[PDB]
Amino acid sequence: ETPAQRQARLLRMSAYAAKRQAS
Repeated sequence: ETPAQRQARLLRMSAYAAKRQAS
């Protein structure tokens, strides 16, 4: 866990339009 990564998700993580990541 690190801000460099946390800020990435939060960049558009507001219950609006999910993310398309490999899973």
